[PDB]
Amino acid sequence: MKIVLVLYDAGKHAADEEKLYGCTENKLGIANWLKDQGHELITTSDKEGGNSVLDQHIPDADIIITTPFHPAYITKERIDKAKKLKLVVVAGVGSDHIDLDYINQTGKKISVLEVTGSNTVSVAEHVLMTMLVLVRNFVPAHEQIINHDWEVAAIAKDAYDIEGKTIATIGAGRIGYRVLERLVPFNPKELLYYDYQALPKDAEEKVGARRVENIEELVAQADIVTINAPLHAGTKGLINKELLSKFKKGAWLVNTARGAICVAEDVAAALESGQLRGYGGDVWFPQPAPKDHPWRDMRNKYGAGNAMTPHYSGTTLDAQTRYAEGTKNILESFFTGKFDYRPQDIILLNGEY
Amino acid sequence: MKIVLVLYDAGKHAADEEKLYGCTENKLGIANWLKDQGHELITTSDKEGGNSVLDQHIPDADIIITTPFHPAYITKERIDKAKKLKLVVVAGVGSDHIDLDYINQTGKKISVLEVTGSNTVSVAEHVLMTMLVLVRNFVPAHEQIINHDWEVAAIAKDAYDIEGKTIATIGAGRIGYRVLERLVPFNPKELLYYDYQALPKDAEEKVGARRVENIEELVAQADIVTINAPLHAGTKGLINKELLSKFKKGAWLVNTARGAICVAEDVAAALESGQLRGYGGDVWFPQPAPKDHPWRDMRNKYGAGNAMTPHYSGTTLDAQTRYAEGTKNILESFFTGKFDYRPQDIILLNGEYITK
Repeated sequence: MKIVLVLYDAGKHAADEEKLYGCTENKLGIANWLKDQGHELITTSDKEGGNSVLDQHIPDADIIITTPFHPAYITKERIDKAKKLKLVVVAGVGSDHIDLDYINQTGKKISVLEVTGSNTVSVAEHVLMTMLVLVRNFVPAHEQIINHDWEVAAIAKDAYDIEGKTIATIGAGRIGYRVLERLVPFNPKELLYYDYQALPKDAEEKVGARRVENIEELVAQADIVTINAPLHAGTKGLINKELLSKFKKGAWLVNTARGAICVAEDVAAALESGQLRGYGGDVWFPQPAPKDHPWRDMRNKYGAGNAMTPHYSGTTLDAQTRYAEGTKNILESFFTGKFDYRPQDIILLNGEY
Repeated sequence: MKIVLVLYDAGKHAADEEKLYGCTENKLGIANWLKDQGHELITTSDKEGGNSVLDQHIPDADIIITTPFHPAYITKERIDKAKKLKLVVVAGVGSDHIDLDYINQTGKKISVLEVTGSNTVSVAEHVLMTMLVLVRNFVPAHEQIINHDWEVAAIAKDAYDIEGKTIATIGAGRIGYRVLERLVPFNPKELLYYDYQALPKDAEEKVGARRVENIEELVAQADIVTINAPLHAGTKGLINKELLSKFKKGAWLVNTARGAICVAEDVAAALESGQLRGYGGDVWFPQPAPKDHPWRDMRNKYGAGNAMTPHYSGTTLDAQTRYAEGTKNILESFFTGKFDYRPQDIILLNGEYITK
């Protein structure tokens, strides 16, 4: 079978770290395994254009492997041209780039899977890191040192402990609940959450969480807010100027879920005005972020409150090892005809939800 | 009575934040309370040189309040001249700037007290923050965004999860244990600790910690090491070239305790060579760190691995409130003649150590 793998070019960075499996140079560490079992592997980062390397190999590709950090868009047209396509695998988590709705409509027996759970701890750690970074004002503190300054008062005037703070998550799924778990020993005033379904009682009481029915009541009482929800009609443009006006004045906001859940200019304006003390996370919209994206230069009145990073929280070397092992297991379940997939990895089973 | 309060000058920052109590401008929030009680408060940042305002008022100061973040050095020489000195307060935690040995060995009737416990959470959080920042390679990632760049592989190639890492603390005192407590839900491979005395079994089990008998074996198996111990003859220069040669290659090191525990040049060499992936923390030697201190410019082979900040972890606004309240309570105990100090706050009571 022909398998087409789409990843970014790490370039020199691939030679620096052999564990950087999620690039074209290292091919998820499975090129030998596929060759061993008689399959042909097409690896490429060229995913745009009509003469992209991807598009030339779509017509007879049995399997297509993708990644959210260099997403090959499985479009309506490409689905039409993929005459031998049987399986689309996400070497990671996230299927925004796959036209799942169209695949289902065609009736084609195309399975789509992702390595569910491989990213959650990595993103959850990133939220708490970013919470602590903002609350404790780490970013301007490190800037003083590397700039050869020493002025404690300029850093302490807007630095707090995370203890005694009320923290709320919008969404309490795999990532959000793992964020709550890690926050318990920091002794927050309270942990709050809003979600379209209740946490199990035992899970709720393990972290001492209280559920808030609506999002104004949630944010209005929250010192820290973190976004851990899927992107859909309810959450698209959720964090806009109107909703931000009900945040506690000087709140800290963190979003590692999806940039589009916020309205970029509204968030930036809120930080500049003081409605937010700081904003952080690693997701953007558009993504990758243009050089002019307002979240790059936005700052609070003190020249701080920005803890943004590129979208990399879910591609740490430990996540990538899970991505590569998970993709191999999914491929193995397919090659052997057992189709013994993990139930949580299935997005579509032979075209069906 | 005359109280001499020594804090740093915050300048404009004091105007920006009234809750910045630990500076000369806001006087720990107790200026009016002391005035209402009939006491004379001398507040100054000038603490160096015989001509200093501090030295001018030492001879008839009844109480001296100090802070570790702008330490007035209560030396033997100054104690001899403090003819009326009855009480030395630390608006915070840390008493290395006070010559306790001279007070206790002469028998001078001077009490020294600190606001015990008020810094522990703040420092413990800052260790975890630094651990996460170094392990996940945050600094160069954020640097990319503010420099209008986007190259994920340049960051991912040295970014890890703190999950599944072995974390060792040198010292399991108040801060060391609170670091371990905050690490439990991050699912480390194991929490290890070294100390001159063992934790209680219940404390060990609560955080799943294992004691390693000697430093060399502790650091050899640790992905992450954090220093949470006092500076004494057993820890001065502990993190030096040899001990670093026995760290797990590519280890991350955090030190929020005392700069002098490390040999600064040795740590930077270990970071440049790759013995250490990163180094972070907020304590320096000398302190304040001069502009050419090696820890300011040092980096790993990727231009990253530096999570250094100025010494501020224990002076957040929440801690500063605990310091100010704690100082007021100590003074109230002194003014009323009750001397009902919190037992944990006593370093010396009338020049004598007391049972802990």
